[PDB]
Amino acid sequence: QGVDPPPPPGPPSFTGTKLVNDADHPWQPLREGDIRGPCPGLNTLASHGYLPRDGVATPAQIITATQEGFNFENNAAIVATYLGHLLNGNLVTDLLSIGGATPKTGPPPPPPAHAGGLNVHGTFEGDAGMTRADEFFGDNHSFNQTLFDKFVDFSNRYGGGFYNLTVAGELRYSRIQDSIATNPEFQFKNVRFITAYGETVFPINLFVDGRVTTDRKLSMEDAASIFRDMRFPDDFHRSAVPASNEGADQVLAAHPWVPGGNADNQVNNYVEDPDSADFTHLCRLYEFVVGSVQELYPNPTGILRRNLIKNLHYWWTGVNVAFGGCDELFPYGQL
Ligand SMILES: *[C@@H]1O[C@H](CO)[C@@H](O[C@@H]2O[C@H](CO)[C@@H](O[C@@H]3O[C@H](CO[C@H]4O[C@H](CO[C@H]5O[C@H](CO)[C@@H](O)[C@H](O)[C@@H]5O)[C@@H](O)[C@H](O[C@H]5O[C@H](CO)[C@@H](O)[C@H](O)[C@@H]5O)[C@@H]4O)[C@@H](O)[C@H](O[C@H]4O[C@H](CO)[C@@H](O)[C@H](O)[C@@H]4O)[C@@H]3O)[C@H](O)[C@H]2NC(C)=O)[C@H](O)[C@H]1NC(C)=O
Ligand SMILES: *[C@@H]1O[C@H](CO)[C@@H](O[C@@H]2O[C@H](CO)[C@@H](O[C@@H]3O[C@H](CO[C@H]4O[C@H](CO)[C@@H](O)[C@H](O)[C@@H]4O)[C@@H](O)[C@H](O[C@H]4O[C@H](CO)[C@@H](O)[C@H](O)[C@@H]4O)[C@@H]3O)[C@H](O)[C@H]2NC(C)=O)[C@H](O)[C@H]1NC(C)=O
Ligand code: HEM
Ligand SMILES: CCCCCCCCCCCC
Ligand SMILES: [Mg+2]
Repeated sequence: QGVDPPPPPGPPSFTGTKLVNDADHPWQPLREGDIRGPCPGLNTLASHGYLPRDGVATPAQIITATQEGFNFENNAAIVATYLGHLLNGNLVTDLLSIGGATPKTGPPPPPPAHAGGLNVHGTFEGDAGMTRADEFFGDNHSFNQTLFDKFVDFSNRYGGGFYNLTVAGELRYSRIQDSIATNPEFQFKNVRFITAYGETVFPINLFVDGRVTTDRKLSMEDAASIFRDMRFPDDFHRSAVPASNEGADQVLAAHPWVPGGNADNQVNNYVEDPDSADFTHLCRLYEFVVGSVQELYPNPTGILRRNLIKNLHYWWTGVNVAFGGCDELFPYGQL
């Protein structure tokens, strides 16, 4: 009949490095029904049992897992998790798929809401990923070896055979160029414009072993292990400090870029969007997403309305800190 959703966990008591690839969290292969998706972080956490191994979890479980497994910073975890949950999760059962649709999220919500998981393209997941192809080409969730080959190439060319901040700057730009030239539906605005810069530094800040204090750089063996196999490196120790998107500013600065997309269903036709969120206009992302939620839930009434109000508030608590102050919106009023 429904669940009453708890407020998000706070930061972990212990915030130092530790062994995360340990006896209680062994890698195991997929069973029938297990779900995986476009996030190598959540994928690895599920395949090591930090999340439920079936790849369906509550917001709270996702937050505690990203913190325990990788030392993802609390506010960043809140901002990402409730974004994903509002758009792609089931607010009544409080379950989110980290991939595509599954009966495991429970009785479906009223359309146009879907609870179709992080695979759903267009508002959250989008284009110019590092190891995933654009949705226009048919698969936005599976690892793509050709794209990983380019990851390797750019690491060879700019990072001495390792992935570092310099490589991220170059790879991010080049992937944008690839999508401009080949994808007539290419979008790079709003949520995607913000997430696309952070995602390129997560491998440096979170996938590099926490015992490495200087000259942080990711080997291709470790990259492959996480991005392709959903497996922590042997003896992997998480970041020694809570972390997220440190260095994303520098990635943008290496090749300044403006939100927009290919217009009129044609390649090599990128038009700027001046209304999109960007890095000096972050609250636009908040307002946009709240708009998107209204489109999904145009007139909720019961347990659903209640859980929407709570999840929206939860998200705001993170957004407010992360974005440096945003006026909370109340599209369904108060409880
Ligand atoms: C991601 O990973 C990559 C890959 O590892 C990593 O890249 C390193 O980046 C750092 C800097 O960002 C590099 O180190 C710097 O290299 C600068 C460029 O060096 C060239 O030019 C030097 C300057 O030459 C002067 O004199 C000659 C006359 O001899 C003249 O022609 C020139 O015009 C100029 O006036 C030159 O010395 C250097 O050649 C030396 O070194 C090579 C070895 O690379 C050797 O083979 C040569 O024989 C020679 O000894 C080269 O051609 C350099 O200018 C810069 O120096 C500054 O800093 C040092 C100390 O930090 C000071 O001593 C000095 O005052 C300078 O101000 C510095 O050394 C490094 O080489 C990169 N490594 C690689 C492999 O590319 C990224 O940093 C990583 N990213 C992140 C974010 O971590
Ligand atoms: C793994 O991921 C890769 C990368 O995303 C996928 O490969 C891409 O597949 C698409 C679809 O076939 C390719 O798109 C086509 O590209 C043509 C241009 O490509 C050349 O130029 C680029 C560099 O600019 C080179 O990298 C590339 O090797 C080529 O030499 C376009 O001309 C095509 O356009 C036509 O169709 C569109 C859509 O209908 C129209 O809008 C156009 O007007 C035109 O008629 C087209 O966009 C793309 O090039 C591929 N990239 C690479 C590097 O391979 C894999 O399919 C994916 N596969 C899996 C599952 O592993
Ligand atoms: C906390 C909740 C999280 C959510 C909801 C989430 C969601 C997502 C989604 C939807 C994508 C795909 C983006 C796209 O294609 O546009 C993605 C990509 C990514 N995520 Fe996560 N993520 C989370 C946490 C993490 C953590 C903790 C890490 C690292 C440890 C991480 C690393 C990545 C990376 C590297 C990518 C890019 C993959 C690629 O482009 O090849 N994420 N995430
Ligand atoms: C892969 C997870 C994406 C991170 C969360 C989306 C919003 C970005 C917040 C950081 C602002 C600089
Ligand atoms: Mg993508």
